[PDB]
Amino acid sequence: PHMLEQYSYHDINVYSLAGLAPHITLNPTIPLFQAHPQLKQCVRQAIERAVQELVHPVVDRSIKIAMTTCEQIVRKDFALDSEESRMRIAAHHMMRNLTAGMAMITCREPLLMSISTNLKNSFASALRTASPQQREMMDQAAAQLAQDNCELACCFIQKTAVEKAGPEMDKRLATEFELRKHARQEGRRYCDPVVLTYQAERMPEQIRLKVGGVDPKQLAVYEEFARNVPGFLPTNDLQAWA
Amino acid sequence: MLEREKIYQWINELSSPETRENALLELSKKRESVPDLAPMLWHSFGTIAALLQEIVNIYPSINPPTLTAHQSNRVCNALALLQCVASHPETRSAFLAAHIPLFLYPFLHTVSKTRPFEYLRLTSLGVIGALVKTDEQEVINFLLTTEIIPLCLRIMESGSELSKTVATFILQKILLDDTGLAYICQTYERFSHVAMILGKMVLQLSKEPSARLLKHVVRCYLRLSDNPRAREALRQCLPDQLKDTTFAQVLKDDTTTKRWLAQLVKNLQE
Repeated sequence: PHMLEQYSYHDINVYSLAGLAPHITLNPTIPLFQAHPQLKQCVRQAIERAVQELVHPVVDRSIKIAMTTCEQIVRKDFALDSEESRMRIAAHHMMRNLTAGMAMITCREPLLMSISTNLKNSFASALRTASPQQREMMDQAAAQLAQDNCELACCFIQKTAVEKAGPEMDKRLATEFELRKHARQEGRRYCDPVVLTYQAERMPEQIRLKVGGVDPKQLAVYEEFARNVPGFLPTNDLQAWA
Repeated sequence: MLEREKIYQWINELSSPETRENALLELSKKRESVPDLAPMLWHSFGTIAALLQEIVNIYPSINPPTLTAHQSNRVCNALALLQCVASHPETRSAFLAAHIPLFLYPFLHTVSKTRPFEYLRLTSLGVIGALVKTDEQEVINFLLTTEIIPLCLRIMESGSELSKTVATFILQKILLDDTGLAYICQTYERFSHVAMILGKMVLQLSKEPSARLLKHVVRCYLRLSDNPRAREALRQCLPDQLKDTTFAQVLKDDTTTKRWLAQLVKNLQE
């Protein structure tokens, strides 16, 4: 973004909602908290509930959007590759990446609205009293806290989606893997016949798909999907009509 | 031949992030002069994946909105190459089947009025405009089931003149399709939302003229009047500025739009 990613993929444990707590940010200057420091206790549950209620629909929606695109592009790119394994890993990293991206776009606005609503409500319940000045402070506090913890909450949901996406892509590509295994059982290298003809007859040699593995150089795009997942620090390892 | 070899080299250079930005820049300048660029982009290894990568890697800059001019110029070169693929009769169907427009919809949903975002939205709309240019039913049906109409309507309401024009043109093409007209008129709710926005646009046009935008607005109303329930509703809600002499001067030399407007008026008394 503008502001460097806070979290690496490993920084957030998504086994339970308890993974959120250590990363929650409570700006100590928030006027509501200066006046009523005890209300800081409300914040964790409000964020947890916001994530809890959004994670499964976001995960499902994100996978559904990314799946077709990833399946179609990988099938196209690997149509003359008789080996399942290169296709499988490329698809794995592309699907994970595009799923992470769609999860980000899908959850960010709802998380803001939900985190802030949950806080307003928890604050209002803790102070049954409703001064016009206090409700100003409450609204201010809820908006600030939502903005300050949205990245965290988004990352938790994105990672949940990434973990689910890979196996779903493996299932979707089962027939592609079967085309290649069946060909091999018959002593043949699988090649899509339409693609074989098109590449040989119509594509300039310099950009033509070759029969077999692409030069490892051309996989650079798929390797980048693995390295650079949106939302995470990159990896280094060093009325009616009537 | 040396020109062609440069193009092949740039296409090959799209896969690696190290060489991609320069290749996007050079290739986007060649769409106009290289008729077979679209199939070369589609059928080469990894190219479309790299263009999708460029799109997705902007997502962190959408919300909160921090997109810079440089970021926007780069992804807009990738979008320009996708426009080329969307336009070409040999690649349009595969582009649609890969659901690539869905990855542009997050850009259309942005509302920031800075120049980088306005350019992002304009360029994204151009990809869709290219898709619908040939009025294929397959295209319109995808647009309908993927809920782009609200995205277009929001831009028609609040965008730049240029973005409004392209968004209205997309809506026009959807309406011209029988399925699309039926969809928009399927409920009073859907119809009245479109009509409300067109009405707001007419008022805006009476103050800040735009011949090309007015043309598309008028065509949209004319097509709506082909639907009997819409026609009845339009008898009630058609803006007075389309009945009186408000646009008589600017329409003086626009024979086509004048003819369309007169047919609209005629349809509503029938």
